Amino acid sequence: PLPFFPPLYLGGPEITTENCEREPIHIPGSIQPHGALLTADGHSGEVLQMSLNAATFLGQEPTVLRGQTLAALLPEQWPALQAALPPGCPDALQYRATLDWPAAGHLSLTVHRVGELLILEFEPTETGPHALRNAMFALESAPNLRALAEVATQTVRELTGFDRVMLYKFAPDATGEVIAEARREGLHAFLGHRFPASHIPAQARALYTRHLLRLTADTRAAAVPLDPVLNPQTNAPTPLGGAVLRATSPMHMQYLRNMGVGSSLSVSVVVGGQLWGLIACHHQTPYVLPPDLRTTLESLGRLLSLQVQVKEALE
Amino acid sequence: PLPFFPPLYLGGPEITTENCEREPIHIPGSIQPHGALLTADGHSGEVLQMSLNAATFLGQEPTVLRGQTLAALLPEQWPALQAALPPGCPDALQYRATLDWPAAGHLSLTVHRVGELLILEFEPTETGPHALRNAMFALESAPNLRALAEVATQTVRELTGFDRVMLYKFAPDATGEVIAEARREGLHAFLGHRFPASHIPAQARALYTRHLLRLTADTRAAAVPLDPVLNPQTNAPTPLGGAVLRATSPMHMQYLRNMGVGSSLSVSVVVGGQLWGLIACHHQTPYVLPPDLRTTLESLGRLLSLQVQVKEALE
Ligand SMILES: *C/C=C1/C(=C/c2[nH]c(/C=C3[NH+]=C(/C=C4\NC(=O)C(C=C)=C4C)C(C)=C\3CCC(=O)O)c(CCC(=O)O)c2C)NC(=O)[C@H]1C
Ligand SMILES: *C/C=C1/C(=C/c2[nH]c(/C=C3[NH+]=C(/C=C4\NC(=O)C(C=C)=C4C)C(C)=C\3CCC(=O)O)c(CCC(=O)O)c2C)NC(=O)[C@H]1C
Repeated sequence: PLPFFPPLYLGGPEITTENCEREPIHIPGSIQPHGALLTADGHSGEVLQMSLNAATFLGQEPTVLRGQTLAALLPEQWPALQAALPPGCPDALQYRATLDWPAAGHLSLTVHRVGELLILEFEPTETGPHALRNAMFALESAPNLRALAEVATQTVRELTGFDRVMLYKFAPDATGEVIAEARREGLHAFLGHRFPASHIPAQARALYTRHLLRLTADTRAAAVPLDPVLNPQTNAPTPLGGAVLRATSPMHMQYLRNMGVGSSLSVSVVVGGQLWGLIACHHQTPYVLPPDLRTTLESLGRLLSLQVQVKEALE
Repeated sequence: PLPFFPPLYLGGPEITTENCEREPIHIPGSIQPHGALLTADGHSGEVLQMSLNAATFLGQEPTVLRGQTLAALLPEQWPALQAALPPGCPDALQYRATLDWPAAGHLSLTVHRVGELLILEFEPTETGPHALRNAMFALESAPNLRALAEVATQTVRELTGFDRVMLYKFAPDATGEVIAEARREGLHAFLGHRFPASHIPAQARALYTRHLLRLTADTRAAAVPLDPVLNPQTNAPTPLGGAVLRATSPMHMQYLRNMGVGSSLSVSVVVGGQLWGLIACHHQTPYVLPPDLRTTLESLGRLLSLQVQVKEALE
């Protein structure tokens, strides 16, 4: 991947189709507005950054949260959080808990660690695992790779109710082909369609080998900045590749709108450490898939990755 | 597997260590007393058999339930149940729902189909899937088969709190070896111990390739008969291999008591359709693992089966 541009907030250049592989998608300095995000020092728990919308979810102003400790804000979770994510743990490891809040439903908390920084995501949440347990029989009995792909896309559609679910396989030249598709009756088919490599550029493919699920809940929603935008530990951008709330590339969001997609989600299929493909999902309207369903999709992605490796070895 | 004896209730011979591979463990005509079981006609939903304890869980006498329809007893579930388990579906496929009941907690319903018979299990139930999602990173990063086994047993112990969790690998001669073990501090180690094939006889190993989880919740609990004991559709024994509530072999329950085990559970590890091993769990006291945790263990068993196949292929 040819070197990243600075983000727009550090004076970087505008993105065009001539340089899109240089967009620093991992450090947008902003989040999707269906949740809130805090970052905190990994030893002290001092809150270092806050999404500007944090008052809507946490009930205190961003500027008042800044500098407070997670021991003060989350006294019941802090010791567990800190034990679960020790220094040097994988940046994909998550601590999850459910918090009570004044509004309807609960608040889901998801935390991961990058270097000395803890990144906390808060999202409102008002049958999946057992449905997945059941689907494993048909995934196992699938006779070959294409049959497995067909079962996988139908299974994902059943779990999620997404309008369209595709298995998008990368060729060695990074072009893609839709090798299986489950879709709502009425929808035009992408099955068999092939696409240039530019649609999922090299830096995206690299990120997707490390952090295996990403989404855009509402393809017209404006991003919410982090404040301060730079991590004070480093005076540098905050890596958000491990946060589902990370703001999506505006170039990709424009692609999705042009395609008539209101909500998008994909899960990586990783085989021998290489990005083999994506389970790629669309909805016609905005849709926040709940955290527990996302966890189910992650698990299915891992299972599918392994089955692909096993079915491919039959050849 | 050399042919089954009739069960004791059809005049079959007593089991000894000279003939234990002939015990008809799949048709004990009885269940474990921590739940209730009904069987029903697969088209009409007519209740055909009832565990003698059914009044404790369902609030009507076994003899009064007999002949009533699932449309009458479970009006909210029957159409979904019937659609989920059509004639000829795999006998391992499950329909699951949660029912309200007068006592504390809920009643978990699990249904599967064998031939023209639906078998319904009812058990009281008052973090697992996400913990499994997390453990998949360490299972993937395990460098080889033994390391994977070590991670798997620790993971299962963390999910369940079982006193002992072993990976019990079968050799080609059906003898076993404990190749990984996670256990409570203080417990004597079985790591590296080898055991004759007789401890898990051929009919058991065969059943365990078809129905991948089984348990004994309380190794001193008396079984509860089914009434009538024979399925009226067939005038023959009711196959219970697909029911976790199935009564355990008394010979095995005696083995467990002799070993100081109060509760036992295992999950099959199946590779290329062959029984490779078991995740074998013990608790020192009785323990009913909740249905949702069992589902998580099934999912882990499938994942582990695939990882074993992939790690073994590195050789
Ligand atoms: C010049 C840059 C472009 C570009 C950049 C871009 N694309 C992504 C991410 C995705 N693009 C995807 C492509 C498809 N989805 C489809 O449905 C089809 C065809 C039917 C295609 C070809 C997909 C699946 C992704 C992954 C994300 C998702 O699942 O929604 C990114 C990275 C986005 C991010 O994670 O922030 C970027 C920077 N796309 C272009 O088309 C050109 C203009
Ligand atoms: C003559 C017959 C015998 C016999 C029969 C028998 N055994 C089983 C099932 C199991 N036996 C197991 C063996 C072990 N568990 C351990 O912890 C160790 C060693 C540390 C061993 C060797 C296991 C794991 C099972 C599976 C069930 C479970 O997980 O609890 C059956 C079938 C039981 C059923 O499903 O109804 C039978 C009939 N066992 C003997 O020792 C001899 C006397």
